[PDB]
Amino acid sequence: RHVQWCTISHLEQKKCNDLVGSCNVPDITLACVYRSSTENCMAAIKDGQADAMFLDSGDVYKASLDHYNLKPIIAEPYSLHRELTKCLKHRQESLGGDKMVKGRYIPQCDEKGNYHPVQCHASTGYCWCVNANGEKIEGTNTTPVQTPPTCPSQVLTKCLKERQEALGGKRIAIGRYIPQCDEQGNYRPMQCHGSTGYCWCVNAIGEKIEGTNTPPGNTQPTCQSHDWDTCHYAVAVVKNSSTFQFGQLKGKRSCHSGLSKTDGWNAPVNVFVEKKLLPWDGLAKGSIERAVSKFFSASCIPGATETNLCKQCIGEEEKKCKSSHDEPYYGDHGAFRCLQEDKGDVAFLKNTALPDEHSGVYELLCPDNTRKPLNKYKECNLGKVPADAVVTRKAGDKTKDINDFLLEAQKKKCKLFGSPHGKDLMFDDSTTHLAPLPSEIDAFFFLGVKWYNAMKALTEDVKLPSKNKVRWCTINKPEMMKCKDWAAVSGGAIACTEASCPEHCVKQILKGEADAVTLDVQYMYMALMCGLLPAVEEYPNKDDFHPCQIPGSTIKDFGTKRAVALVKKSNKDIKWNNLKGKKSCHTHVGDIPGWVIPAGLISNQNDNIDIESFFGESCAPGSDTNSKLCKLCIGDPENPSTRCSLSDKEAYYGNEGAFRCLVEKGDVAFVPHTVVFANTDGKNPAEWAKDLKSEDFEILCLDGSRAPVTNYRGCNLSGLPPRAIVTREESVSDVVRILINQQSLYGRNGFEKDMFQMFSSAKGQNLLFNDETQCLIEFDRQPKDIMEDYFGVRYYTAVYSASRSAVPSELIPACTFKHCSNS
Ligand SMILES: NC1=N[C@H]2[C@H](CO)N=C(N)N3CCC(O)(O)[C@]23N1
Repeated sequence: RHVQWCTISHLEQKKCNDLVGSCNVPDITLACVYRSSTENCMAAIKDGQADAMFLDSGDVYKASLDHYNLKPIIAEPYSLHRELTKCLKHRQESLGGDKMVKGRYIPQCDEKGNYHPVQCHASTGYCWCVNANGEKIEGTNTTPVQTPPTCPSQVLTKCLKERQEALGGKRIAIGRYIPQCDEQGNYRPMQCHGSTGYCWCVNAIGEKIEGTNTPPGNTQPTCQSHDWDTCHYAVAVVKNSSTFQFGQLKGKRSCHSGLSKTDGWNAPVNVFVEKKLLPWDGLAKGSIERAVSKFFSASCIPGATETNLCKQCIGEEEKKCKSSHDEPYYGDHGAFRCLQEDKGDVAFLKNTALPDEHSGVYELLCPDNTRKPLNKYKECNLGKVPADAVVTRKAGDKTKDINDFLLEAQKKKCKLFGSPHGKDLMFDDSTTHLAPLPSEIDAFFFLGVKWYNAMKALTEDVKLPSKNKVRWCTINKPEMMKCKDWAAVSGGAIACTEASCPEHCVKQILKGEADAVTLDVQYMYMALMCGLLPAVEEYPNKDDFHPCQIPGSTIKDFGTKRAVALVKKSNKDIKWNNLKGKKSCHTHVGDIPGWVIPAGLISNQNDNIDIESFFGESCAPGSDTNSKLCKLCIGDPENPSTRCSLSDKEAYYGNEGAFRCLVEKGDVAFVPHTVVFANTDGKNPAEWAKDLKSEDFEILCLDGSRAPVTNYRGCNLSGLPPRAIVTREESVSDVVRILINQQSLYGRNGFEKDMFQMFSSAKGQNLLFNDETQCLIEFDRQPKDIMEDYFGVRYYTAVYSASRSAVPSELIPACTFKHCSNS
């Protein structure tokens, strides 16, 4: 296994070469490939000449475009603010679940708010070991007949971990820095070197605050406590011997980290434009680089083409003004050197490149036309900037080898983040740890929509789609065709986009390529986790059309299905809490009322034991024919095996089929509440349902009681939420207004229903909306968690344990990735 790293300079190649010799990672060999600039390395990775490089966030955006097709895979984790510990959040969510779902696991947290390594389930007496995230160590379950297990102690905090490393077996590491930790195990704001007498400030995760390093005998700056804001900040640094303010930058000499860098270009230019220091607003006034060329008299901006923007660079011959360390003024520490050597009056870089020392001739140039000390960058900056990242090809053929090497190299403490040859070679010198990013992350989700759009805005005039048009996302060709017919009559209110599946529609809406889509319940958790909201919902009640005639009216019964546990009146011995070992009948594996809801409740109350193992002998079409979930399944009256199959071949398949399994050979069936009324009172002419009576059956309540099949509203496993039309938060009002108007024309009572019908089509079934939809009802947003608000507390608890930590789609870790954005 090999990893070929692309270096952009002679100095970087020299550092990478040193790591080839010094860093011994078994199974994986590192190699270094020289190219002359950042862009030439990006092309080399696209072409397979190399596999990976570290990129500024600005270049991460540029590399994501079709010219290069690279994606970020590894980056240093950062924090926006202090958050609740995971255990305490889990405790709060589980305590906020539906109290009628009895016997649920409530985590046990310690005096620091973390998980006790031993976790136990009160109602079952089962205990197990967990990791720091409270996730069960599989295979450590112990039954109540045994003593609770012996579980390893929790992993130490970063400060205590590095304290024990610094000591390293010895009881005192003499002459070396030993971190000082508080009582929660986080870094004390003030840190001091036990031998040199120097002191400085750190944030809560131990990152040094620039401009606070203080030699002994001097007054140290005040160190802020509980600092969990670890995003990097773009800053403008100047010497205290000058006197101009930010608003007087016109005509000055400037040093920038680079033309493509976010801290050296995007952040200052963004502020120049918003403060109208630059006579520029759109691509009609030329390029941004030309406008900046008119603003400054002479600058060093590596990568620039304009002559005066390269005048101050000091690279030799072809190396001058190159995006490469061979240009001595390239990068954050090159821009600072350019100011230090008086080739510029101001340098544009980020806080992590500022001097550590408090005393000196440098200060910060704030955009509010004041100047402030180095350590006040959080209140004197040009914005938070995104993290930087290791990138590779979008195909990800080398992602695992790159991740494995860097993980092993960091474990062995290889010299990744420093070098005698120079600063910020291969990686930023400020970097302390590099971690894998979510597997589905791309530049959009890594940078965030705010910074992604801001970067795009400097390259093209982004025509923002109209708020009076709803771009509908379709998932197949017939839907696209019905949507094109809708657009033809809509007068421009409706347009169409094409995706392959509902999740890609969610992605399109997030990225501003579409505006709305109708989602099955099984996709709503991922949609809500990613930040979309229900705008309107499909109202399915055929008995009451009054909420559809008069909008906004009160709804007596939304009419969605209710999952129930159906048993016979004769079997008086069976209640909810003894279904273990009985004979269950499921419509099919994957059905929400017949499987997902029952399996969720069984898992919540029996330590995630398999619904396979929970019952005795069952019929659940979808399982393996050899399992006990198909023993009850009768294949086909016309024997071919078609047993336990997902077709009408299996006699026990579906709503009516699970009702068959109950009466024939079974004692409990998981079905919607409508199944018993549809197949009793002689409503089914078949011989098995020969005038079977509805009063012959009852439904099981979660409190151990029973009730007649008519009271499904108060004795159910869970009611399903309706299907929802989702959109972005800022677009809910427009989508609601446009859809309600379209419904007044082409709904079931539309004034123009002869021209188009929203809820039917000759092109197929359930296109765009379900064909049985009565109308769309605006979602009445309540002051609660959107998860509980949309799903209902019962469904939320039964299927998701009322938790925001489920991952039913790998898109969720990518779309919930936190960003370094500004207001
Ligand atoms: N806000 C809000 N309105 C309701 C309508 C259905 O009636 N839509 C939903 N999905 N819900 C689920 C729970 C609920 O309370 O019934 C509701 N929440």
